[PDB]
Amino acid sequence: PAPATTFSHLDATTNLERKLAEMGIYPAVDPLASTSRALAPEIVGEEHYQVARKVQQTLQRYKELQDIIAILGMDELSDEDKLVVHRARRIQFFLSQNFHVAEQFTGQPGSYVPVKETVRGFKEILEGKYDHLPEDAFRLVGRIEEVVEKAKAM
Amino acid sequence: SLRDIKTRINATKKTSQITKAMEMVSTSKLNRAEQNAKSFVPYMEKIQEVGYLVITSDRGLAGAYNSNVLRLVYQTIQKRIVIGRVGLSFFRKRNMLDITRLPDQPSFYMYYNHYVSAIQQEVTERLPQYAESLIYGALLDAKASEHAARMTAMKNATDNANELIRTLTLSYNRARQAAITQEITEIVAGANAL
Amino acid sequence: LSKQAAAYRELSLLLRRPPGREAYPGDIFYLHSRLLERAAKLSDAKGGGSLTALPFVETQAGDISAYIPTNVISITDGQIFLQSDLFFSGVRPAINAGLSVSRVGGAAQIKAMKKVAGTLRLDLAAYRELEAFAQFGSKATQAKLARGARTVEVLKQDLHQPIPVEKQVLIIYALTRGFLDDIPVEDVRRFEKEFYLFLDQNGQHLLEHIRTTKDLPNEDDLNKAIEAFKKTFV
Amino acid sequence: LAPEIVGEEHYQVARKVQQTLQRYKELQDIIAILGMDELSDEDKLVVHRARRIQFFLSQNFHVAEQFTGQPGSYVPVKETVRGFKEILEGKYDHLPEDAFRLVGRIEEVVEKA
Repeated sequence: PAPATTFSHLDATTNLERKLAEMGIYPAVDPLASTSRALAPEIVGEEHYQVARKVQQTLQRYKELQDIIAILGMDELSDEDKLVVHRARRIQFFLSQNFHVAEQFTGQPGSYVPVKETVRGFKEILEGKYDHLPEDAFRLVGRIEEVVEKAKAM
Repeated sequence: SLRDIKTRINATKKTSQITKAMEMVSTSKLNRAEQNAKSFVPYMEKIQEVGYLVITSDRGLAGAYNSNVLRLVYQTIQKRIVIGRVGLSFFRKRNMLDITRLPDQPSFYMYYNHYVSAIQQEVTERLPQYAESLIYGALLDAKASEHAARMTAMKNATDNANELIRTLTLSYNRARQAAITQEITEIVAGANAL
Repeated sequence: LSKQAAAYRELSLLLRRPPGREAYPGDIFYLHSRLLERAAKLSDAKGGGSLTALPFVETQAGDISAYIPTNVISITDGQIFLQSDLFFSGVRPAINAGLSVSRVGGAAQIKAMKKVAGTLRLDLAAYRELEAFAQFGSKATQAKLARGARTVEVLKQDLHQPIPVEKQVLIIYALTRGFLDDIPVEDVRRFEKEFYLFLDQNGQHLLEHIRTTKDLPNEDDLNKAIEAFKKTFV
Repeated sequence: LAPEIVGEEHYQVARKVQQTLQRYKELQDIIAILGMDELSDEDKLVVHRARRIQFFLSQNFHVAEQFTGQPGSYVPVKETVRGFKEILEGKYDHLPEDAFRLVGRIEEVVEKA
């Protein structure tokens, strides 16, 4: 009842799932249940809506396929279905960010990104430019330009 | 946790539906594969009238088709060429050509799962035209027995799901009833106190 | 409307009325009904008016078996449940054809709709149960799958573009007759609108006939607009 | 439905209906994906009899008149056993199955066919 009563007044809510806390991909914001009044064409524009909707829909689609994988196996599913996982893993990993106030817990100074680079980077990750970079390279990075460096580091 | 059993209920339901789908596609493909093999039988019969090989299924959920042949071939050789990726994996473990991923119903000693349609699979042990005819007949028999074994695997797999759902659903109603009873008991105790 | 209960809880608990199942006092059935029974189609002895109502109910993560939802289900002549995990699949508003039925339905329609909705169900009711498991295995069954995919694509709508009834029946007739399944899956959302723009420049006579007589026009003449469009679609 | 209540023959005829409808109820899944003609004689006879037990269920009623004009018919209880016993033996297998629709006596079924 307390969250149910609180949910009626917010204009934008971001939810945190302890599963994401245990996965080691911070912050723990779950994209599925996070919604806002700003996602309208007259406020964010058309360059925002299509990419956000595609990423949201892909992350919703992966949720049940990953559970099917837990029993049916890993190659019994078709290759086209496996591509959904192959790209959703990268999409979810790239959501992590190296913060500036977490320097005590991370030991790192962080990085900075503007919104233009965020929409731009998601467009590239859906474009297929980064299929061959390892997933673990996307953990706790900021601007997309850092990723190719971390792979260079590896 | 009631949410745990709820999520398990949905997951088991959807996995069982997927296994039922696997069952019906396997049944249809098995009928068509058996028809193909039967149509091929007369040509082997007429053409026949006029190192060890082991073959396995190409991916999982095949049941006991894979073990029963690899074990017997291995034993019969250490006592005194492989087709299939799990067959190559069985030699990646331990130590011992790798034609793989040929299309289903493929076109043109030996140890193989011999052909019968209903349930069972027999482990069996056995000039260019002669060799081609025997290897092709053997491979067709094995490919039919593979779909038969897959049919059986799905038919066994699709059953225990329903029992598991019914027992979790019963646990779900009992958890409900216990929760409501505890809640009302606390509420009425508070009301009586105040 | 569920917020009613909350207020009714608060005062009733402060007034020291005896609790109930989840502190809801048993008067809920009375309290709702004393309102919800007032909607009616009156007779000529008092007046030929009519009234309709759309109550709303809150639900926690789709637990339809809860107290208030099952309480309110009994009164109404139907149900439209909105399902959240489908809300992100693309269909909006998230109305599911499985859980929602109307007992009064089948009579309150223009006769143009009644002549066609049966085939729409003969595709959709099969798709909405078969797709979840039959989609993986790649003539009649795959044709059913593809047709159902195009139907569930064509039922979508963009944000706040209401359509008059006549264009609805025109597009439903276009879909069901089998003339629509050549447009590919992603372009359907464009097609359903460019048909709307085409019809006006083709003619108003069909639209006038449906407006006056509330009945499907001559099929031999109805098909001509579809035929002429398909010759020019891009 | 116990032999002490209904007699031996009516019990047998009532139970064997459920016994024989199960074959159709289970085989409908494989029938839905593959054709019938390639199956065994048992599946054929099961389909052949089940398509008539399936359609014999119907019966026109007296209230049906105001939307489908029919006189309305009745099934005698003593005659029901004779009728179902005769169908389940295959004495009426030669009649067209959909002709078995919406009527309450086998003799009228014979007349209609």
